[PDB]
Amino acid sequence: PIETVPVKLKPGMDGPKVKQWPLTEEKIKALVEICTEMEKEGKISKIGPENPYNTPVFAIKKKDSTKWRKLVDFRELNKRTQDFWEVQLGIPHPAGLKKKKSVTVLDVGDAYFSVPLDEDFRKYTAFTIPSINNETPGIRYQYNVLPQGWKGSPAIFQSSMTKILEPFKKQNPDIVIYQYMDDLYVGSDLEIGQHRTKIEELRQHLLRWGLTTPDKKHQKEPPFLWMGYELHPDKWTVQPIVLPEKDSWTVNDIQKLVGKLNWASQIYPGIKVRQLCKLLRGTKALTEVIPLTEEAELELAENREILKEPVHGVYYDPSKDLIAEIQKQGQGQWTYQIYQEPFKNLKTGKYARMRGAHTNDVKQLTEAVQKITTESIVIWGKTPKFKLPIQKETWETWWTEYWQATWIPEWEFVNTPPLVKLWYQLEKEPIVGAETFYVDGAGYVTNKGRQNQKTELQAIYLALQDSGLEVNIVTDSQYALGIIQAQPDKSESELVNQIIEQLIKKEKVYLAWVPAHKGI
Amino acid sequence: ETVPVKLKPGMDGPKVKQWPLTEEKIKALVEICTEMEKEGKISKIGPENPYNTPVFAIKKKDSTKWRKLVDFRELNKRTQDFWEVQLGIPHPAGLKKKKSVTVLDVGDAYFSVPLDEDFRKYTAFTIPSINNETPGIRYQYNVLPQGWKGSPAIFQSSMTKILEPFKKQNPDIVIYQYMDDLYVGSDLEIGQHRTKIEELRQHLLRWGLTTPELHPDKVQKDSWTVNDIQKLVGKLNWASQIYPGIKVRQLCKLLRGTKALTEVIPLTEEAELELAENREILKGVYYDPSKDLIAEIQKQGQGQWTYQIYQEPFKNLKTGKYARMRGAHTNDVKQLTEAVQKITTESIVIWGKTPKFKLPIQKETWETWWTEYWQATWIPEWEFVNTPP
Ligand SMILES: N#Cc1ccc2c(Oc3ccccc3OCCn3ccc(=S)[nH]c3=O)cccc2c1
Repeated sequence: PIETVPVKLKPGMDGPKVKQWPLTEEKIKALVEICTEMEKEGKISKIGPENPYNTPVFAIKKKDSTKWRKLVDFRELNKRTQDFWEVQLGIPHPAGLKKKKSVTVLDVGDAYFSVPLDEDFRKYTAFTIPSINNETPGIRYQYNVLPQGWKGSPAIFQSSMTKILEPFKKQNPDIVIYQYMDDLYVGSDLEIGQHRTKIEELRQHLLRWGLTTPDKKHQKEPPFLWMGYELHPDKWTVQPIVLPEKDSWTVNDIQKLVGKLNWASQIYPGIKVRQLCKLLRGTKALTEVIPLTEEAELELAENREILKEPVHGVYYDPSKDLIAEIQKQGQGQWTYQIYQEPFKNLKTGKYARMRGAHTNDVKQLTEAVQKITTESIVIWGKTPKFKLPIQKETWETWWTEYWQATWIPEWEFVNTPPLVKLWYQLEKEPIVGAETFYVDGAGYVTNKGRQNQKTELQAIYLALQDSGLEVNIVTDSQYALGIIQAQPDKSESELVNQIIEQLIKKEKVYLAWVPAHKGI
Repeated sequence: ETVPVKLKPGMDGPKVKQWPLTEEKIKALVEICTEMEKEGKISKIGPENPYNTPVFAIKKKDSTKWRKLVDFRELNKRTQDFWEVQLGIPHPAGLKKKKSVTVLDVGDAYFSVPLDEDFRKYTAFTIPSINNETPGIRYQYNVLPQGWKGSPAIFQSSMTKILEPFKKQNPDIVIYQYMDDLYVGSDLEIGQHRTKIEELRQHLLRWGLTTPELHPDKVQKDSWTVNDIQKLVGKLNWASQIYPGIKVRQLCKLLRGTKALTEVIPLTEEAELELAENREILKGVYYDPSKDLIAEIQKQGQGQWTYQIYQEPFKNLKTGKYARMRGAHTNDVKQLTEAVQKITTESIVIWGKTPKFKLPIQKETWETWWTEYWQATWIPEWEFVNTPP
């Protein structure tokens, strides 16, 4: 017998009350048959007319087996119920699973009909099975056991299973039991001979506490197909991914394609989806057809080529240290690889650039490092030792000049194309013997005598070409001044592209701000 | 006897989510919490309690033993407005003028006093699991929480009874209790202050009060190039808002027009006198008793961090500068963390409140790296969002 959890309605809300619309004769015959069987087993107990609460029943014949089953809509009952700690919604990532000699999948059977329910709350879960016409008011039933579809069934069953499994985990500490939904995943380092005995002992424990489990013969054998992951004995791979070859492409098709490619990126290295997501920028009808641009077609060709090869990941041995490599890609794509030993990869991924944002490659690298750090914390619990393209001196220059606070875990320098380094290379002091420049948002006034926010950007660009290699400029606008300051090597905007192209060649360019002043 | 604790009218308890933590922190929290439950301070809760409050493990005074900080800010926003109005804590003003002020942690006392049965449920915390292996072990605080404002309010009667003999013996000592901290301030010399603090520690320990040093006495040749005068007039326009007597119109006339950036310009006489008058002008501290103090941290680089505490903008109540102090470790996260702690302690000794912080760092970086370098029980309300300085 399992102790019940105290559950109550939300403060100030009465029990559900809904009326049951009439149903056909075949449906009521099936419903009374199944309900009488359940009452004989004991899940539902008939209650008299004292209870005024009703929750309607809808009879459905599932296409398989041609049998009429019962589905009760508890939506109203779910609304009129105390809040419960949401069950964890993140599936265990296969990368963090430490390899064990034998692993079994024990799927508990009819669990929500085995964990019981609180006596006070049994009253509101009353459903009516109508009689033919109005000869009798009908049959009235209540639920002694946890209903299906109720808000709190997952949390209550999870707590019940945890309490039942706790003493077994205390007695046998080597066995590791993962819980996800109803199933219990059990893994022990023991040989198969003792492991079968231990799994039988777990089954008998759950049977003495009332939870049925599958038999020894019916337990699944490797490989396992779980939430899109194929878990082999010594490798984890995503399920076979078939990219659609449809010539026509709808917004829904592109959404599915991007979702599939993002799911594939976790093991497949080099999957690029940036162009497709740019195709999906704006809202459109799912029937609306967006033609594949040339850039997106190139992206889909390279992605399909990558998906042709099979790639497999490896599980986690805690002794060795995690190592993360970030490899630069075109534009703002950043492919990151996590591997404990070389050429065997635990997980691959991508960091897409901030949509509609132009930033320095070093700042994008910093964001990528932070994303890797948080993902590694969540999955494994330790931050990796990074291996980054950027040179230490470039990082130090940007770190000291930048106004925010940026830190990166222990990292080292890997030599590979491309290498991230600063391009603007601005200085902070005026140059003697160099032309001194004034800009006003496209006119230029000069010591030599030579004579809206984007306009200042245009004006500050015009300053560079005229002056030459060594320049000293002052700008009337802090916006253009900040654009040149930010050292944006992304070159997303066209005007900024022009400015960077002209700036890279120059040997020494220093720019300062002069406020507008009363008088000449 | 349990005292009635009530949330503010029409406010729901905390539901905040928990931040994933490292395996070492999870193991330390698990062992600490298991021992604490065996002692009786925390007890298990099932799924019927939805409320949650984060748990962070910090290492104190670079010692081996881990400690636990429960970020009870969301619960404090609701409960303290009930308890502080109902019970309150007076603030001594002499702590500013005291030559020496010391902080003694007092958290062990709250581990003895019980708590209201109904209010227990709103103090719930979870210890996360790596890779979603198991649902987190959830707990509730049966005994008075450590780090939740209102625990000093509930324990104030006992604290007064426990400090009355010592305060009667020593009239000059000034003692003020923010949450889990006692501020002892003496005008005596520093050695005598050490002796008095030792005497206070012995007194508290003998009365069953277990406990484990900022100095308040100690606000901040060649004619210049044309662009240098431009830099000065830029600072003029910047500081026009801060002080009204500041004036620009005479240094401006020197740089008016197009000039060479390396040109050497002698000052006009009126411009030089105007520079002197501006300096004289440079050379609204009215603290609103009820306001949200906000402190802005500005990274000047080179291991220097300037802060400004102000209630309404352009009326600074205090300005200062903090310099880097560790040559072995240079990370901006740690430097910002120590800046925040020092600013908060100075604010606590000067006025009652702990400021809201506008931090320069970015959101995820702070969220990932604050717990490693935090060394204080209190947790201020920070906005990771920064403004470009
Ligand atoms: N379908 C299904 C399914 C089956 C097992 C799962 C699982 O098993 C473990 C359970 C406990 C510890 C380690 C585990 O896995 C180690 C790694 N591992 C994985 C597979 C094999 S065959 N052998 C092996 O060593 C953990 C999480 C999800 C699971 C889903």
